[PDB]
Amino acid sequence: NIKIFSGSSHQDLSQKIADRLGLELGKVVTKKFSNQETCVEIGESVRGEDVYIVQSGCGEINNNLMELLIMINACKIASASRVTAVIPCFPYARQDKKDKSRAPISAKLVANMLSVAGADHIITMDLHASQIQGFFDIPVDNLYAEPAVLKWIRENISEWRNCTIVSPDAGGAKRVTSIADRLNVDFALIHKEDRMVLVGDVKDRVAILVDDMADTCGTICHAADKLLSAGATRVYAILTHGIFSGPAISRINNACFEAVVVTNTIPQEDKMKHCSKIQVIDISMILAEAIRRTHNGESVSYLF
Amino acid sequence: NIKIFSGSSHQDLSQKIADRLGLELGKVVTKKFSNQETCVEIGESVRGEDVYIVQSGCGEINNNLMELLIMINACKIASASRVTAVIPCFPYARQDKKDKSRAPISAKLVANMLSVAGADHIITMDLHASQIQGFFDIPVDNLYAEPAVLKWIRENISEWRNCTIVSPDAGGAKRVTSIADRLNVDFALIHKEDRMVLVGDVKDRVAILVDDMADTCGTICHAADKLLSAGATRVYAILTHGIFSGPAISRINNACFEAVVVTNTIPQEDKMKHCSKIQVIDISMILAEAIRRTHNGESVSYLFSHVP
Amino acid sequence: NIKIFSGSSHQDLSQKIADRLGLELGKVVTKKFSNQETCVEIGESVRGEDVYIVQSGCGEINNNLMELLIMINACKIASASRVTAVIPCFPYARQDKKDKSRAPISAKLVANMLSVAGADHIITMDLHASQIQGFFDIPVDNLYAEPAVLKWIRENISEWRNCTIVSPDAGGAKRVTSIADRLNVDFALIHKEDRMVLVGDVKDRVAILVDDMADTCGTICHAADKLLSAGATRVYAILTHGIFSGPAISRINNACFEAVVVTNTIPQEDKMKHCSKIQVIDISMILAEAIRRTHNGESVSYLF
Amino acid sequence: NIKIFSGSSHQDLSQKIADRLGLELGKVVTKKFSNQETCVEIGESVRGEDVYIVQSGCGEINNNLMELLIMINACKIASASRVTAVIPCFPYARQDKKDKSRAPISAKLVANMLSVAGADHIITMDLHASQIQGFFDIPVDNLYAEPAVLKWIRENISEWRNCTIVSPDAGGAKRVTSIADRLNVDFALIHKEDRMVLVGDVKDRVAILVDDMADTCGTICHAADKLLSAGATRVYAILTHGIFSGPAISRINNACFEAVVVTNTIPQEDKMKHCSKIQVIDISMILAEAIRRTHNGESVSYLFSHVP
Amino acid sequence: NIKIFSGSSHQDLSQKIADRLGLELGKVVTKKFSNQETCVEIGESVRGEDVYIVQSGCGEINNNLMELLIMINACKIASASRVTAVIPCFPYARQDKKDKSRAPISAKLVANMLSVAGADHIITMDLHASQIQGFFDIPVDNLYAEPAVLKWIRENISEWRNCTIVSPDAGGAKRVTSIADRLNVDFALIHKEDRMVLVGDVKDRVAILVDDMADTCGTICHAADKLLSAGATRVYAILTHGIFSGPAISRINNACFEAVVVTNTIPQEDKMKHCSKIQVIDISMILAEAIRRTHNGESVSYLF
Amino acid sequence: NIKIFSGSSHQDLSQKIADRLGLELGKVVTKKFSNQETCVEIGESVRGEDVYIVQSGCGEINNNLMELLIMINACKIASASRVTAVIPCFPYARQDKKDKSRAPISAKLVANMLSVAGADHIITMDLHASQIQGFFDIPVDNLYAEPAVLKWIRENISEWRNCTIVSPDAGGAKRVTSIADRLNVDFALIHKEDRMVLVGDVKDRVAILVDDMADTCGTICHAADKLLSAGATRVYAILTHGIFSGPAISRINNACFEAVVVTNTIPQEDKMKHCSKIQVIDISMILAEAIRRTHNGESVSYLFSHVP
Repeated sequence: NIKIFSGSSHQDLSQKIADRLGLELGKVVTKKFSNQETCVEIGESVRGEDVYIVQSGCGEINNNLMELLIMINACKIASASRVTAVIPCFPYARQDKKDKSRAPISAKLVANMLSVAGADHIITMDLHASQIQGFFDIPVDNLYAEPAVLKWIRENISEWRNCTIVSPDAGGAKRVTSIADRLNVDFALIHKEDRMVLVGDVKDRVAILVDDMADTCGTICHAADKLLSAGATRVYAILTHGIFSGPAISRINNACFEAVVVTNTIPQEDKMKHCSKIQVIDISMILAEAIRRTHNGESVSYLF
Repeated sequence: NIKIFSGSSHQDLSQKIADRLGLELGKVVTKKFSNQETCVEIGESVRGEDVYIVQSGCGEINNNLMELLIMINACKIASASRVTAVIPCFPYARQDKKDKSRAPISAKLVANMLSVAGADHIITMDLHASQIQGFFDIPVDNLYAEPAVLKWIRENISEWRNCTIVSPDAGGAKRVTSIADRLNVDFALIHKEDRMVLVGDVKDRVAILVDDMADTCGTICHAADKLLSAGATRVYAILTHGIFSGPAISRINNACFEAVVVTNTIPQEDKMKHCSKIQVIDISMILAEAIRRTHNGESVSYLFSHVP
Repeated sequence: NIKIFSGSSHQDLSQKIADRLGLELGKVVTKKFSNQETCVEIGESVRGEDVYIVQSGCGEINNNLMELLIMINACKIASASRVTAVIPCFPYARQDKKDKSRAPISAKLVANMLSVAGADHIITMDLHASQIQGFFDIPVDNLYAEPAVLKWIRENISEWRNCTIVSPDAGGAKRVTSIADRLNVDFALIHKEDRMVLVGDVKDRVAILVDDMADTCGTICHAADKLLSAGATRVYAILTHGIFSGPAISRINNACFEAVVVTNTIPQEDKMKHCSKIQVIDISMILAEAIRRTHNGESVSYLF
Repeated sequence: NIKIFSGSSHQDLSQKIADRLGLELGKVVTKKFSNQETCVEIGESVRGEDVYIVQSGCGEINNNLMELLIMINACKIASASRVTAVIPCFPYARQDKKDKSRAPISAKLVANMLSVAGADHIITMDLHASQIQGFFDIPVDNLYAEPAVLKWIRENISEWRNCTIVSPDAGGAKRVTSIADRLNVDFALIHKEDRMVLVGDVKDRVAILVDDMADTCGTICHAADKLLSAGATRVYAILTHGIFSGPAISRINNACFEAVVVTNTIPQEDKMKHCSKIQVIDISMILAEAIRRTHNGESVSYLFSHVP
Repeated sequence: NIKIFSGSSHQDLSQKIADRLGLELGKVVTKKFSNQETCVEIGESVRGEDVYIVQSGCGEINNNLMELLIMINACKIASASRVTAVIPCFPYARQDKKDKSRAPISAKLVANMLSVAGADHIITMDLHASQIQGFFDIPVDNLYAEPAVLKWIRENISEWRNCTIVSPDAGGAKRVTSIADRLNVDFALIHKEDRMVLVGDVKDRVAILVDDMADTCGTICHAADKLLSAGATRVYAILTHGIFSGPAISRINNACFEAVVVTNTIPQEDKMKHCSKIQVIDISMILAEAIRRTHNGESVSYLF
Repeated sequence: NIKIFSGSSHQDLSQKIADRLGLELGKVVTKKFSNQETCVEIGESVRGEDVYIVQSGCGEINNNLMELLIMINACKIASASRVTAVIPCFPYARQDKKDKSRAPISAKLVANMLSVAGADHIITMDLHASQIQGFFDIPVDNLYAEPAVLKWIRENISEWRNCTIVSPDAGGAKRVTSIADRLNVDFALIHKEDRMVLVGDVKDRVAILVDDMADTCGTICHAADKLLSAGATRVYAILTHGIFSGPAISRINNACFEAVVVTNTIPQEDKMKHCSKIQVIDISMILAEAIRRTHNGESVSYLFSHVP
């Protein structure tokens, strides 16, 4: 009744999930034609099944999105009973408002595409902005890495009881004050005027940079400089979505991060070989549980 | 081709906008029946017209909201060419996410209601969260009070070049840094844990609390005290939307504000009689200009940084 | 699997319904903020449940409608399996046509709002016009109070065998001729030219004014005058929806109604203290049965 | 910009409307294939045009209906600027509620079909139930035959000032009281239980049976007898839509009507050859005027009480 | 749980289907009023049932389509759990593109009508063009008569091992080369320049004209002439949809067809009396199986 | 009122079309962020404008497709009056049926995506299957390369009056018979079973392979050999869409074609440097004319048989 399928190539997360549920991943013939078109073939009947498609990480977002959309649609027209898109890192999430510009709200576009492709339900982790749930008319379960991160901080930072949770930018304020509050420690915020300004106290205390995602890590790496200058004992960076593209990985080594922690919502095994300070929090149990619970009509909020 | 209607009763804003466009407000037969049901009847043909309906202010939200939806509906089935909802302060805007709860995203519900009623276009001012534009599939013009605010600051606060812009909560960080950067001054931030923590320097500077909206004012009042305790010379509060429900006017009369500045997106006239700290920025010209441009197909973005 | 929730404050009907089904009403934190906005919080998981929201009667129709809409939506995005709005008295039902005016069809608006809020199913009683079922694309079960009213007439009017069922206006013709036919008695109709005209026979016979609803009762009260003048032995008024707002309750005492009968689709307990002639027909069993039967895939038409 | 097309065949009404607008009917290649499928091909560009399609009358409803939907479809995907369905007599209108049965609301189905085919606007005359406007989300203009009827009465019935307007059923009460009030005369009402009961005074007065439509005429014929038995001097029947299917023309030839008056919303020419009681009010001017106004963005409500 | 209903009058197929499933056909009061309007009344509760409406064949396509639409809608508003339209021969299928003209895409119109009427699922046989499945957003199971036709050819044509499958027109190429390939025999194609051109080899070999449907049979009958002229031993015509309207039946006798084979997707019993060469392949088992399998969440592709 | 934008980068076609209309391409800020996400920002107001977005050619389909959808989206919420997607070669067009498999109908998915993004109109050239117009509910103009092809043949092949038009597969039958009939010449057909069978006469005639698109060219290359073996004097291949991915240019350099003719619906400039057999028909005038007509409300059908 429950069927789990994976996006192209990136199967490690999807395999971890299927394992925890006692299932094998569904058969699918996924490829790319010589001329770049996404080719998909669901290799088994999904008629009347509860289907979960777990998003791939070939690091080509548009190919990954089209592949997801094609699979949702194939399952829908093959009379699956229900189709859930499981999308740990939601594409174009950062493009969720116009911001004074004549820009697309791409995240709303993506929501509409998933909807028209035929998704009945979304499962995702740490949406860039919670309002993104408002982009759908179908139910969205938005899981949080927060509890997994708190656990890690307490269990890996000896001075965590007097540390400071720092936001790389102005927008990240709500996220850090939530974490700092849970830990009962100080928070501080960085703003790029360029010159970086710091408000709050970091002097003679462990500083933990917390952000939802880091791409090129330009901001996260400058942030670490400023924090050192301001007398931070040691600096950590915690990101739930480790995109780490471009100069990201080199800047990280070239920076003073005692460590950089991410979840495996994006595949990290390649980069970990090229970056010693990276540690991954496995989130496959959270996702498996959300699927199992979604499937059984059981409470998901429990994982929040 | 252009036609402007007012929701019920608080017709001031509606009248100021119509005046600035050279128009009379359209005729409406708009009562509430014995059982509390909204009555409407568009008293003139709107056939083939570019219709703008301005949300009425009497502060009873569900009535104002239903009245607006009914008028949108009425104009659409009477074959208006286009129907734009002009909603200076967007209802249920503070209900735009789940916040780890089994809650409605009521702002999305409101957007869906406006959509099915038949709105083709929305004009609003300072959405509580910009993502709310993402709640519609029709175009939304979200005007800013910032240019009018920056102007008020520069012309009313002698020490503006040395002031600090302060957010009363963590969620207002981007809004205040944006103002601080434009003015080229400092910003600070208050975070409520039953205590407030302040980060950023305010000592021996004028502090300006800037928020999108103030309701019961519990927060801004405590923020002022906190700011004075941290050494602020004096304290201003500048809100775009002055809801001021319940005990707010009493909290303001007693608070250590030098002044509380709000726009007239929400009617303030009666509130001002009981509260001398309240000053009002008129935003009718910005709304009037957004309507005029929308109707002409002219750039509306000009107003995002420019007071007309 | 079945979950029943009530609208704000008005719980008496909703409680009667939940009792007959052997259920407790679902937990919900409903309130109104200082600034008039409707605040709702579903206080329990409704995931995979068959949910019925029974409409409140705070007598503020717009607050009651918004509260209903918010609750439907909250249940939908919390992955309820099905959401039914149970709405004994359908708001804006009288606004169901333009009637030569440039008016809204508000009842169609309300249907659209409920639909977009995410209702899968409607249960209602005595719609002002049956065409209102046409306003939805989702199924509507429109229950009738007719059988409950016939029972009451036979059991409370000694002369019912030679009485006359009278319609207050021209529009109510179909409703009364149906009742008069079932009873095998005379019907008559009133029209407001103002001066009231009466067609049909009422002389020396019990006259029963039957209407779907009465608000201010101005029409129902003038009607009773005319009927007396025309030689009605005694006059009764039967209304399925007793709104009774404004001068309604006083005009009723000030009128010659042997009695005024209503159902409890709208809360009547307050007004009954202020009006001796009012008697209520409990319709909670009809509604409970419709819910139970809706839930079990059992026939509802049986109650018609 | 204005373009008018006729459904199949009964092109009279369509031609009268086009004539009154100064137009030729648009070219259509419109046959029915060997297997009973409708064929259409719009014989001219409609790109960017204000298109009106007038429903054809041949009385085979499902064919007329499918033909209309296919032409709506054809014009929309050929990029017409707007497509209006002109449907003098609305199909399945008597199927607009469930009536305590497991029945379709076929009129709602028809509305959905017209909508998905791509109609932007509907123009119709005397919907069987006004609520049918509520079946669409697009605007509907529901024109009335009343002004044309009132005029016919005043000019053809000497005793109109002392007549009685009579509804043949309980469902027509509002329609007849409306006419009676305007004329300032009496109204009465027939209710069929296998017997008819009459309420209201008709004695020694001319009785005018007024209904929205007559089909087999079983009812109006029995109503006439009933009215004469109650002392009516003579009896008229005035319908807006003269369906007259099956044995109707035979029931009319034998009935005690002085006259049976219908509009030409349904073609009557062939029926009149076999029935001398039938007179026809031409409604093409009302339709022509509704189209002209719709196209110009001019008030259509004027016609609700005013014969053009 | 499974309920099967039939379109008007034409019950033979629908009865065959209901038999194979061990069911009686559902009660429905279907008729045509004096004034041509389709009258339907579902004569039993379908609440919570899995409903299949099998399309009638009164040979009046518009009446058959409206009747189907009305029945789908009636079941939907009576809270059927699921409604499938079973439509062996899809109306307006030949009107599925503009073809350089200002024509309707009627097949898309029909798809939209069925969808808005409330169909959840379509079952059909040999769509004129497979892209027609693209006209729906709901699942379509498109059954093939191909296997039934191959069986018949092998079992009724002695020379089938060296026969030629011939397409009446250019458009039918894909269909015949598929059949010819499966049989491992020759294919040929006819084109109307009018004068008919033939490409491919038919000399001294049994020629089988294969087409998805034949209406007036003008094309199929001229085709047979040309094939004789080209030295075809004997000519057969195989059509899955035998419409056979107008001069069709007479032209067939007047032609040299050793036989004309059709399926019973359209009622053939009347015409078979007037045409000796007609043989029907019963497809009621294929349809019953597709319904049963659709109902049980079982694989349908198996029948392909 | 008319505004033309180009997708990313392969801006040639876009520029040729804009040139022919007398326009400059609209300003776009269009990059791809570090993580492969498409960036767009319409660099000018499109408010109230008739917007045409021309699909960019860089051949990475999912990126081109997402870029197009994002720009459609951007223009619609910036209140463009209308947004038309100009998609010379329609993506996933070869995925427009199930083919007895559990496959997506990806072309229908693409249509749905274009629709929800907010396209009001599509302009395309030679859809792989005409039924694809049936995948949209908005109007689609599917232009033909045939008139330009017929012209190329008549002016470049001396023996065109005695040539044979050949389909490389069973699915192209209608397309080649259509060309053969117009030219009044023969047609033939290849069907791949691992072998090819040819039906129709090509002996001692020039053979012209005509297809909608060529990708890896495996098929057309084998078809040429087959055609020469059957006695064709020489062999041409004429495609509307020259995808030429993977080993195609190498298959062409080695194949027995006299010439391979393609339109510029797909950019060919770089491909031509490595392949001297390739000639290019410019279709920018046809696209330019379809846009101009669409904007003016003028007949577009003229181009279906007439090279502008």
